[PDB]
Amino acid sequence: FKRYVTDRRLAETLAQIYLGKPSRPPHLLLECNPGPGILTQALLEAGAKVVALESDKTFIPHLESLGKNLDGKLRVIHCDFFKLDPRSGGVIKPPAMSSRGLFKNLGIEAVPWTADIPLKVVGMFPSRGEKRALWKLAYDLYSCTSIYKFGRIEVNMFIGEKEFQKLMADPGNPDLYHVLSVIWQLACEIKVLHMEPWSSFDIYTRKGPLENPKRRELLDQLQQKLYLIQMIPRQNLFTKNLTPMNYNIFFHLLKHCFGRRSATVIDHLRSLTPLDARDILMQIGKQEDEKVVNMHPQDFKTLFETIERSKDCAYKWLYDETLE
Amino acid sequence: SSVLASSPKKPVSSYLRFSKEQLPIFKAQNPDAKTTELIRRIAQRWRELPDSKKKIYQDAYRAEWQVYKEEISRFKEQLTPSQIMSLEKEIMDKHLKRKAMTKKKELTLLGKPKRPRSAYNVYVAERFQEAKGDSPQEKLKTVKENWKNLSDSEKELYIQHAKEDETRYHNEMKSWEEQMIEVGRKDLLRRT
Amino acid sequence: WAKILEKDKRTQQMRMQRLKAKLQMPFQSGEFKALTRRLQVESKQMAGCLEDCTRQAPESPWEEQLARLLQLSGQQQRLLAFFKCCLLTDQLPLAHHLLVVHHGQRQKRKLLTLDMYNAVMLGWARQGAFKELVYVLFMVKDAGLTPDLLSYAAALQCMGRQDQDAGTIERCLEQMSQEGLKLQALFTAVLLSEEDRATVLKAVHKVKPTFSLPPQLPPPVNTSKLLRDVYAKDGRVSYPKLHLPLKTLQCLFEKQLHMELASRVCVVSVEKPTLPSKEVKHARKTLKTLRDQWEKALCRALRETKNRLEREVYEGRFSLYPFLCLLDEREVVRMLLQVLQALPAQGESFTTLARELSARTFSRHVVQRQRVSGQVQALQNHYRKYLCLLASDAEVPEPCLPRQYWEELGAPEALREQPWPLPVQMELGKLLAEMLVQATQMPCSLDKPHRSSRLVPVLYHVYSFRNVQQIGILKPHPAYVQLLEKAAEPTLTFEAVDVPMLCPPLPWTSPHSGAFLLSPTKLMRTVEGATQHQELLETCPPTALHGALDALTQLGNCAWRVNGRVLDLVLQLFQAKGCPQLGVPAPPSEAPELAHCQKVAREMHSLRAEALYRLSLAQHLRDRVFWLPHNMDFRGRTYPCPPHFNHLGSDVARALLEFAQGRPLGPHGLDWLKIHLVNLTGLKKREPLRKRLAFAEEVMDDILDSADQPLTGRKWWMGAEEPWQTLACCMEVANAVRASDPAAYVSHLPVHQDGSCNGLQHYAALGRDSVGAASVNLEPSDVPQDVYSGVAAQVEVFRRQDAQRGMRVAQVLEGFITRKVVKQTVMTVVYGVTRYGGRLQIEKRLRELSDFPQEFVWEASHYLVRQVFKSLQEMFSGTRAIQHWLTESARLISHMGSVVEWVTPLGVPVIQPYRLDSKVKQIGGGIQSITYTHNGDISRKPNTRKQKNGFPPNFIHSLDSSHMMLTALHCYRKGLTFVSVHDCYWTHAADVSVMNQVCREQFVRLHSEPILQDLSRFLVKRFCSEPQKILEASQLKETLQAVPKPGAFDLEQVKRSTYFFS
DNA sequence: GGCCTATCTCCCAGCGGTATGCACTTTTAACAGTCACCCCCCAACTAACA
DNA sequence: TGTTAGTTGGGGGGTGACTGTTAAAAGTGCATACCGCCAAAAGATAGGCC
Repeated sequence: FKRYVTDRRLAETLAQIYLGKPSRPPHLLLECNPGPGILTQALLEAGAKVVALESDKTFIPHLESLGKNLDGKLRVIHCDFFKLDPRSGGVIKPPAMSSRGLFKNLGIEAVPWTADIPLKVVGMFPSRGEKRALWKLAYDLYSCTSIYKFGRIEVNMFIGEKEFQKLMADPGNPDLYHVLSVIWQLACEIKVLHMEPWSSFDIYTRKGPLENPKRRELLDQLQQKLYLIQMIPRQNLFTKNLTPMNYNIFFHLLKHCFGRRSATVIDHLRSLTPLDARDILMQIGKQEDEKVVNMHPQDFKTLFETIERSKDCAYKWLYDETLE
Repeated sequence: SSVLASSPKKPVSSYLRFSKEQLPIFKAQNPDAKTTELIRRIAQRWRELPDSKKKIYQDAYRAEWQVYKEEISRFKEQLTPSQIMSLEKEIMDKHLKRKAMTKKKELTLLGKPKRPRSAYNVYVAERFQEAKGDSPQEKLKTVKENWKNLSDSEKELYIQHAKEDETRYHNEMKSWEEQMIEVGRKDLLRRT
Repeated sequence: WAKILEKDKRTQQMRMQRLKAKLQMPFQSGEFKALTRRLQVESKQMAGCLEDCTRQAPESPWEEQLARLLQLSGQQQRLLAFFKCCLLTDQLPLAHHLLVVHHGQRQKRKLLTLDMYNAVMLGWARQGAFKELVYVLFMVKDAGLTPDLLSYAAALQCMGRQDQDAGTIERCLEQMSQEGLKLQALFTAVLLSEEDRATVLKAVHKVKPTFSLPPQLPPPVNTSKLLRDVYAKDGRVSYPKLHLPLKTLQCLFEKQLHMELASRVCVVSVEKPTLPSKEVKHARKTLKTLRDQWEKALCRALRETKNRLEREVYEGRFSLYPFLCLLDEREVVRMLLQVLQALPAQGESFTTLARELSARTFSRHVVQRQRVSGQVQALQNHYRKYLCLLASDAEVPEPCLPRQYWEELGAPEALREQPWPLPVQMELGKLLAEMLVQATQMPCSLDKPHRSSRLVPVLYHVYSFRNVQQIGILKPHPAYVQLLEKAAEPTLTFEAVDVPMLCPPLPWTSPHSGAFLLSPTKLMRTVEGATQHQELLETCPPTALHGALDALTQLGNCAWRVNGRVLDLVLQLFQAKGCPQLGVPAPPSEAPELAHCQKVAREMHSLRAEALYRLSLAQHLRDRVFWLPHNMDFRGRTYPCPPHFNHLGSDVARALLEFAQGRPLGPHGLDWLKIHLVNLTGLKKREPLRKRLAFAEEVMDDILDSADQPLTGRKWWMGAEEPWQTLACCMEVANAVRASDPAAYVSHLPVHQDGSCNGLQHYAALGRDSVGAASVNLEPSDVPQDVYSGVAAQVEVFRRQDAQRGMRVAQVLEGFITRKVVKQTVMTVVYGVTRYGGRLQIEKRLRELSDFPQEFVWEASHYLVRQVFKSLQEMFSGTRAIQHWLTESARLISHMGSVVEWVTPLGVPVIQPYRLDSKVKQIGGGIQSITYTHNGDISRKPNTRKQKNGFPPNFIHSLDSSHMMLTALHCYRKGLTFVSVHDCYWTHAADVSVMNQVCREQFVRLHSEPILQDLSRFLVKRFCSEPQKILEASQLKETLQAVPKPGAFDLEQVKRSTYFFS
């Protein structure tokens, strides 16, 4: 249940859109799964360097076959991108690695937040569990761990239409508006680069490159369309009130509000905080009859910062680590 | 000028218009007679007549339903959400008004306390006709001034009558609460 | 004034005409039903009877009587509970009103059943009132339900109470003959009170003066093969007697009754005093003023709720009005305040609280009902007559067991109420929880009261998120928690059930009547499949369960006292910082990157509360004699009823408890005390008895130093495996040796005997395996045998040969395989292999030792189990065949849709509580919608995974229980005190010889019967004797008749084994 | 029957909230001739609420 | 112990009721499909599908 790029024209246009003309060509580009090949040859012919990250060891000879030049432009390494810094305890098998060791071997170092981008990542999201991957990336972003410990990395992966529509949603199309949309729209800047049908991509399974031709008929029976997303983290995200030590309370507030959607903000604030909800909602400049659905994400951030900035009371929250 | 259906003209239902229009007919045929039997005759006529007239009146009421539908559509084009909120507020006010009227009618039709008349109330009830004035408010003012001019010697009889009416009110009140326990208006008791 | 008075009179007469009209007018208008109205006392075919005879109301109410008058939906059972509660609450007119309102409507008439009419007919069977009884009979015949025995019984009670004409009763009893209603069926097998049958007798005596009921005097005897000797008249028996006199046992009953009539016990805390002020008095005063404000608020809210729900009962709707009138207001408010007090800072779930509030209400109702009736006095009389058998200086003419003496005397019936249906419990708990949240209110800012005037709730409703799911919990305001910890409470509060009894517990005579005097207790403490176990227990023949009931009564009769010398040392450590390796927990304040320091304090704050509770309860019972009741789960394992102060637990729990009656050591007791000390030391486990005794003689000075100076000395007793028990044995042996005569010294110290692994012993006995019966001590030898050493050696061999392959889990574990981890793995594999849960414990040891890398623990445990399993397959022969056959039979039974059921050799039936997920139902409301599993759902089907891996250990558990019961019953006749704690048998040091004889002989007599072959003939009759589907019965019949062949091992040799139990 | 897919410790432990659809009761506004609401200070009462 | 508010009578007015057909709002209590992924180990086995 994996997929790659095996054509030449599509590889060519992806290679041209991956690197812009003003951008530095020696900027390190990390490909999260080169697969059998084809795409990496196009990236090499584009002019930029590559760091290859392949989950399956089976492809490691062919990927080593290219790059016979001693320039170090190819630099194939065996690991998996989404299993980086596993939180669960256990022996780190060769698919799993630590970000520290990998970025020590690559030779890349730390750059502060208010500075230019260190790297660029091209890749693709898993077929199942896109929500889990996005949640793990959000946890790594809000609290600077795993990849995001050094600087401000982009991702240029692919996403499905359902998860794309559940993200980027707002008041106006109110039905799909949920917590993950809010955290991602605050977290970074989102743009759309390219869209393609799923038939153009190859299909792959554990036994071999997927030989079922009626599986193409299943691809048309699903009629899924894939989107390319650029996610560049925002410079002013980590406000004095919203810090890596305070992100769990914000997540709890968002999950509490988007649970019981039809209620008002005051009703949820009665459970969340001991302070007066009318004071808070008049302070941010909004009304009591407002529902949580028609509230923009920046007002969610402003509400959290308005609660957090008050220093008159000793207790402002009813979230302890017990609730975890 | 009203969002409610009172300001426009609502079409009366076709069968309902038939039952409405038959009423003046038998009112004129039987002058000063009780409508108690007029409407009974109307209902007997409607039960006796065949269903073909009911079907054609259904078609007529369907046409009026379509024209009412387009009237409501153009009204909703005219309506604003603030006007919808005002309409809902008027509906709640109408519900409160009809609840108050219904509870007042239930209080009046059933046994109700009529609390005792005080000494000045007895004086008003007795000597209102004797006082002369251009307007009733002037007559009440003159009665009030005379009552303030009265000494306690004449007021003793009025206080005695007020006390007697208090006694009869208290006895009637115990009898009423016993009777209303027998009727079961548990809301119509003293709280303690 | 005349005209005004005349007008008032005309209006007044008009109002009388209106009220007469309203009395005359039938209540057929819904707009009038919208208003609260009076109580109501009075179709094409349904209304045929009521249309004429009721209008011409009979002048004589005796005419039109009875025949002369010629799985539930869930909502219906709520109405039945409503009527059954209105019977108790003395509000029959309310139930009559609701019945007539539901009878009027065509939609509401369908769900009424005959029992709902019969409840009201019984309600007016009392207090006379022929009119309403006749009206209910009219309504029943309008419905069309033919009357039953209980309606005739109600009519007979009514005429008996009003004592009307006897000719009419004779006419009533010329009816009911030529029909099948037999008269003696009224008096037995029908749930009616004693006054009811007395009044029916008064009627029948006037009708038929020769009517006498059958007496049924003599009770039967068990006369089974294994239980013939214990119930035999021809024998020499010396039953034990308690040391206390009769008057003291008479006085202790009154103390227990006073403790159980109230539902609380207050115990002084063992925490260090805070008599210096430090502003704890300000907190203590604020607590008092707030706790009185909340009480007034709760009373007002309760009255408003009751006055609303009464109006809801009017207008023809069901509500919970009679349930809130079952208790006084002060008791409900007091219970709510107690529940708010015992609330963790984290908070609990809504459904848990709700349930808690419902169960407590039912318990207090059951206790209070016996006060308003006369069963307490009858219990006092029977108890004072019963205490003569169990006491000194009071002789019975013939010796008999306590149950036999209890029933030989006239025993009160002691009738108890059937439990409420589940929806009523859930709604009542939810309503009381909502009242608690919406009644309590608290100031916002406590440090500056005059600054702020805002009022906030005490309890908040919040969501805890786990995976997709959300759990609604109730969380206190943190300022309330800080105030509670800042003040020091000098008192803790327990329930009466959670505290040990102060009198001998009541004998076990039935699966419902039992241990506690007034509170209700059931034999089987199983939440899963709760009804089926009880139905099987009440279904069985009456003589089947005498052995289990007698053994449980014997275990309950044991007298206990507290070892205060150990207690002093334990609280000395407790009040200080303490020592955590011995077992006394350190305070959380002493303990100290943020999440780690938050969690480490959390765990010790969890443990120290339990330690404090146990220590405070132990200090409360420091100088008193007490008894612990017992019951058993579905497998037969016997557990005490109190939750935390049971004698089971850790070393510190067993160190504080000893016997209250003493027996002299005799010639050989002190040798047994020395051997027990060496056994608890943990050394010399591979040695004969004489070597152990010689070692004890060599360490005499060390144990004397450990006894005289426990903490200031050389501290030898800390190095033992179980330190506190070793210290207690040290004190006892020191007192024994320093006495003048070593014999004739009274010792109150238990002595333990236990096998290595009784599961392996039972497999070796069943299969007659020679190698297994040598490996565990069933063959006589001069040196003990240890299974754990052999298992460890085999696992080491397998690990060493696996390590050469390069597997990480094999080579990480080097020098780490020890006896303790092998012991835990084997105990997990043999016992409790169902849903492997000892792995956590298996983890703990591997985590505890420091040399091991911690992150590798999770893969390590899963490895170890596999190895020991394979080892147990290699060493033992019959275990493989027996486990395979039991597993296959469980599989093939579960595939047919039937849960596994069998019968123990002692007659106790066992069935397994494993079934798939049931339909969960929801209740809506204001704060939250709650969800609950509905017990007893038919659509539930067997869970093959749990019904396969459960059968082999459960059978061994039942065999363990049977052997313990036989040993207890045959040690009672010789005058010995017997206790069973976990896998260990406890007896006084003087008798551990003679008990060791009995424990062997019964093992030869239990296993001299075809245990496996009786299963082979019973399971085919229960399961494989059905013609509905022979297709799988034909396959299952061979494996049900496939019993493994026995080996070559002589069982009688176990009689001569001297290390079988050691 | 053979391939492949999904799951596991605590028994405790239990999930909550929205939107849709469907068998059944009640139940109102529309017309009218003509008597009930509602007002006004005066003072008093006073049961009820805090 | 301190505060509240609606009755008791005054008249004129408008405004709604008592007699009723019509036919649809309108309200209740169930049953059931569908969102939420709060972040997270390896292996053996049994069931389900082709």
